[PDB]
Amino acid sequence: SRVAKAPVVVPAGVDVKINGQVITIKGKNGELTRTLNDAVEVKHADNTLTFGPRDGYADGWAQAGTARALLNSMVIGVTEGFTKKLQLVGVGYRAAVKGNVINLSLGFSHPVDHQLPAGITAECPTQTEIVLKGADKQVIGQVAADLRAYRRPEPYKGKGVRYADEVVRTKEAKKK
Amino acid sequence: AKKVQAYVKLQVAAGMANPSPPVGPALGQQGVNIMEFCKAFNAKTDSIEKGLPIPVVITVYADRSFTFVTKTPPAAVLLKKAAGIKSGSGKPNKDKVGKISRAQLQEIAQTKAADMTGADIEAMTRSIEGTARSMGLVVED
Amino acid sequence: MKVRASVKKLCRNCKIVKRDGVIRVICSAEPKHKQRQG
Amino acid sequence: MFTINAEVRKEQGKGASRRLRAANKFPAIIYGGKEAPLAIELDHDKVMNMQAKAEFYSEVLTIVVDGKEIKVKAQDVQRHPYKPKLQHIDFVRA
Amino acid sequence: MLQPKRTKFRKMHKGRNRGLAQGTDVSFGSFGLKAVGRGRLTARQIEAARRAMTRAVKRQGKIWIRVFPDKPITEKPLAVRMGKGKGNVEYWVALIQPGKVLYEMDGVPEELAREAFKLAAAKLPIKTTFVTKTVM
RNA sequence: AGCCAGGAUGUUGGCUUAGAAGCAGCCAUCAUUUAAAGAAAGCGUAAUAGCUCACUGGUCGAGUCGGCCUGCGCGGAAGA
Ligand SMILES: [Mg+2]
Ligand SMILES: [Mg+2]
Ligand SMILES: [Mg+2]
Ligand SMILES: [Mg+2]
Repeated sequence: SRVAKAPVVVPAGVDVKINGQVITIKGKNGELTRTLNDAVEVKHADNTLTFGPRDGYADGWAQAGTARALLNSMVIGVTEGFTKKLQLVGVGYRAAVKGNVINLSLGFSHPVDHQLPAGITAECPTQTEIVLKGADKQVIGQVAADLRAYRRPEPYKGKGVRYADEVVRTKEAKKK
Repeated sequence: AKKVQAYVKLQVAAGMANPSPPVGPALGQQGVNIMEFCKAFNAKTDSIEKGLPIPVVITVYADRSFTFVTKTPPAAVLLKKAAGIKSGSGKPNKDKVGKISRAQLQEIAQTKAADMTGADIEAMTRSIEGTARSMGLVVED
Repeated sequence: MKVRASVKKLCRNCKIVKRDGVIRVICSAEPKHKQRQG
Repeated sequence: MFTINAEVRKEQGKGASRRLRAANKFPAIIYGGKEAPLAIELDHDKVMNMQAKAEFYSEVLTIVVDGKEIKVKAQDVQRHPYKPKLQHIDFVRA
Repeated sequence: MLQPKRTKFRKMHKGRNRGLAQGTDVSFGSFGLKAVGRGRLTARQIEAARRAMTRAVKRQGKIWIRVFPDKPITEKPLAVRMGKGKGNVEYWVALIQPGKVLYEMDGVPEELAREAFKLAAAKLPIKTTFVTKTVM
């Protein structure tokens, strides 16, 4: 609610289209569409979107705020675009990108081709560094956690695929 | 006054110059020397006196030795040879143990020409009163 | 994790959350703190 | 200074005083002086917070019943055995 | 452990524990641990808790115990018929009505009293509550 | 509540200290400069520590915190 009440501002020529509960938000860099709860009502005017409860729905505000904060980041999307970055730690751990595929070598018998979805793309300043880029905040999210999944950092060395935004506490080993 | 890059502090007395047993191997292990601790060390250690514990800077970048401008001795170093016991504590607060005073350690602390806080020398005056009390001493202030 | 009738914050970094119908403790600082079934 | 509102008691006995407490009120009494004692009902929530302050028991209180000002002092009190609540109070006209 | 040092008689009738309690006000210390429920305490129970509270205030303050056994409890053992005389005593208990002050304490910060009174409660078969001293 | 800052001086604190420099230990818990900064909050180094904290400046801009009396609910809940 502190969140929902707080307006969101559609910058330069970001075309916004509401069709009931069905928002579309296109700009410099893409186009995302979401469907809002139902107990959410969103008003478009000026160059701002606002959100507020809808008569006779308990969760009104909460639904509003989550909707609020979504559309906000939809807009950031088709505009500045998000970017997750992972780095690969451990002898032999390398990676790189044929088209919309990331070839990961993470110590298994078979290297790993990870298919990239709908609207994300990647490259690799380094053999050991991957960088996803896209408009959909919740999707570069997944992909990041998925490339991660192949080899979650281990706690005795940090060997493994990690977000760059990630601290990896390590520990000793038991005495004898 | 800049940031992190060279400084330790682990010694016994200006008396001993560079020793091996209480310290030794780690008195230089990164750009400092187990052998150089009478050169810049005694660049004014013996000139003046050898009988007061004192540590110092290290300042290290990549220039052979090191440029550690040296300075002051603690304030419980002057509770052995200027105030009372060589050891101290004992049973610190089972009774008054030892005892000092205001005259005792006024000039002995008023000296420092390279340390202490606040130009009022009635303040950094008493700043030292308590390092004779971290052992549990009586106040004849 | 540990599972028992009385679950509790153990560190200041513990957090209590409900998920599905189930009281859980998520500590951001000490895996041993993870509890379930409060 | 300590002002306590209170209407007098239409009925009496236990059935009546239990009902009283059933509906966040509780009964008390006033006595001493040459007057007949006066049976009363006080609102619970209000008198509760009053008495939480230890001047309640020291000072002379002023009980207001039917727009008349009775001056009194806390003389005794019965407390519910394990809940933080009053059961009954004795006020002394002084 | 508590228990009569001597008693006019050896065994008591089962009795019944109806009623509301007779010692209801912190009347020796600054804080009581009071019984919100009805039931029986055992010398071991009184004791296990007693230790718990004392543990928690190390050697500071003073403690009272407002309750006390005096009621002997029998039991027939395994493999015995019904009858053939009343059981053999085996422990003592104290009938508790709701509103008994159980323990009082005094000589500590209110907060620590709570802390101690807490830990002790954990050993008691009946729900309890932290009371304080009152003028009148 | 978040986030930008700071986190000090006797003092690397005397100490049954092999090394302790806040840390199982040591004993008290005082005392300087400041906006405030704990002989003490911590994951914890060979010891310096490197790094966030109790506490305080700024930013932000209106509510925020958890005890009391009570209704209905949740977990605690494994058998042929
Ligand atoms: Mg699930
Ligand atoms: Mg009846
Ligand atoms: Mg704030
Ligand atoms: Mg239940």
